Amino acid sequence: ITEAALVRDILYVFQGIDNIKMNCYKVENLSRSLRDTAVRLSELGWLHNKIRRYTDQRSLDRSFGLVGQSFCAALHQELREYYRLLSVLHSQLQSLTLRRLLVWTYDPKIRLKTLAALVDHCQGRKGGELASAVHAYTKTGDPYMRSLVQHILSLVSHPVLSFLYRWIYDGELEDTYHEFFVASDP
Amino acid sequence: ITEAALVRDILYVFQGIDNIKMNCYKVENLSRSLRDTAVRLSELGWLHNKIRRYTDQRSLDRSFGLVGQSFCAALHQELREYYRLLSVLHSQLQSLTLRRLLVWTYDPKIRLKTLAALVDHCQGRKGGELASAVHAYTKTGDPYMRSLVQHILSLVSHPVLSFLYRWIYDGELEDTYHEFFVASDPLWHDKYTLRKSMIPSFMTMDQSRKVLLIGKSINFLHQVCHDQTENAFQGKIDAAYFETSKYLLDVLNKKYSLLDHMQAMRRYLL
Amino acid sequence: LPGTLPLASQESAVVEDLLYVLVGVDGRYVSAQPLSRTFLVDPNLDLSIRELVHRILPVAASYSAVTRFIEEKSSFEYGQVNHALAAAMRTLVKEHLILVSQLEQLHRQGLLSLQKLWFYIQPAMRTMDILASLATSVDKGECLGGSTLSLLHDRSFSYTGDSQAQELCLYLTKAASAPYFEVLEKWIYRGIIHDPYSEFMVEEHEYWDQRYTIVQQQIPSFLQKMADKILSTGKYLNVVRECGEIIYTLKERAYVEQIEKAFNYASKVLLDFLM
Repeated sequence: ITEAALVRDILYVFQGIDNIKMNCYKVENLSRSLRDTAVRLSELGWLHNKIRRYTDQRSLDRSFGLVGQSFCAALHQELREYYRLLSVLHSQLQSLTLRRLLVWTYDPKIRLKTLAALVDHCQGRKGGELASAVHAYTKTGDPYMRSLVQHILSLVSHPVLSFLYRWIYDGELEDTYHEFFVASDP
Repeated sequence: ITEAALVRDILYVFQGIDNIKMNCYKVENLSRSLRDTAVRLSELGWLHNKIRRYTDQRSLDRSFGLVGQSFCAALHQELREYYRLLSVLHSQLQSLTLRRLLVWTYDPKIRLKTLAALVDHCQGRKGGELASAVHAYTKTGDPYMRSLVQHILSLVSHPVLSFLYRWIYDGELEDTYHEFFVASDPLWHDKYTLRKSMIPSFMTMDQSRKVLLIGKSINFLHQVCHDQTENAFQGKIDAAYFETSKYLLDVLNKKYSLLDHMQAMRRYLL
Repeated sequence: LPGTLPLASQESAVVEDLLYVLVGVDGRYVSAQPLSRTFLVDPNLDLSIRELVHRILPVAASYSAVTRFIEEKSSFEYGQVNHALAAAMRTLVKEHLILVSQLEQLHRQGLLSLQKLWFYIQPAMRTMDILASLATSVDKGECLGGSTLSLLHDRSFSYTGDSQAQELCLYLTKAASAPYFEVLEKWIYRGIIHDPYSEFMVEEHEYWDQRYTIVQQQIPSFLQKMADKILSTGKYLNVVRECGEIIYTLKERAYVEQIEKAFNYASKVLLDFLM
């Protein structure tokens, strides 16, 4: 099995589409120096699958609220870019090798880490209780993460500040789903 | 034994790794016209093992000081280059022979003869006393050595100049290991001692009493007085002298009137 | 089976195998051993060749320590200092991965001899020897908060004559202190103390000498001179509030002077408030 063939399949495992098959992407011959980097190189795809199931399972039911949309629709602007990187990497495969990928994909091994672990911390939270979980993540100090999550908070907390600027200047709260912390009694 | 085989082992004896084994590197057949040049060429390795041991053994204990660490470090930038020569030379082997190595390695038999004899002249010296024993190798005249050692001194004077520029402008000496020649005692008569042992050779004994006086003049200006604020090298000491002391009298004549008491202590007490 | 391979050619097999161990992935002949990492080379290899290989073993082993340390230091509990210490310690790992890429691309043209690899990696053998010493001295005695900012100020004082590992240990402490100096500008210019994890030098409680009290451990040991003016600066701001920028530099006290310029105002608003 040539090294180039591995570079062909890995560019797919970064997405979920499987030599490399599907929790670790067990690869199945070739030399040990290759299998190890593939198993430690095909981790973006596993993280990508995790950050994709949530933005697909919750984009189905219509009882997730108004905040749970601006979150599930802010995990996509942070995925189109991950689809631009896969674009560039594929144009050069026609040269790059395994040891050359590690530096290319060393940064999106972190963003694909925070997001893959930001959707598990807030699983059953809907409404404002979800816009509360993101604030907890800000207390991290890491200048690369505190600069990323403090942007998703600026999108998730836009619907919350939409009821507030409505329930203050007009006093007409309207939310079929119970999100706002001001509950009315018929 | 082929001549090429000897060129293979010698490339290693230049490092310490041993036909040629380990004080001369006795080689153990071949013709006499081969053994002699091998023993002559291998004497570059025995000079490499000695310098390496000093940097390693002293890169272990943490009680060698600040100046000592710089000297050990100063012996590695002059070894990476010896690591670059071994590199280029090996490539050629993949043609060179013994009659060709002698000219290649005729110069690094000298640099590896000053450094391997510079680490023995300064064995037990720590602190400034080491920066004064790597300066006693500059009085040599040899234009190739006096321009090598006069660089290691430049990388050994930086730490000594560091303290000095601290104990002159701020008066806060700090050295857990006793290196600086200004020893404190845990405000004029005591707590300051001129250490006769750790004075660098490149500072005259009189210049060492102008720093102990500028440091004392600023340390005393803070605590008791209760107030807070080469040839160019000699001009720096005097510039720090004709300003600090001239200011010490001003704060001692306006805030305390030292002179107005001398006159008043004559009118009454005398 | 290197025993059946010539000398000048089998070297081309080790250099491209050894060029992978420096990354963390295992190798073909020079393998790694389970857990301070120990390695195994070859039973039938040149004895001198094995000794030369051992010389390159430490930089890798000094790398398998920092990499493990970086993943662990991402814990939120570890404080807001052990975090930014691990981030600024990651950019160097990125530049170490760039230095292994440039070697493989230079290895294809065969211009990379075994001896050549030993020299090229000298800037990396000195840097990854500094970080593999902080990563092992911050975890030995459990440090978090100020006691992790003191260690970066003494390990920067020992290298007073290196001038190369003293530029580095100044780049870390300049970045591992931005979170600490961002809770301080809230405790002096105002009275609020955020400190989600217990790391700040001043903690509050719930008649007035037990309200705010200094914690002795979490002191940066370069603000130890002014450990009493800080606590006294914010304390005056609170007995009035409930009634109705700093950067780190070495051998320069622009922040020690910046604190006195606020404490000298913190009192002039309260003392005047009582007269």
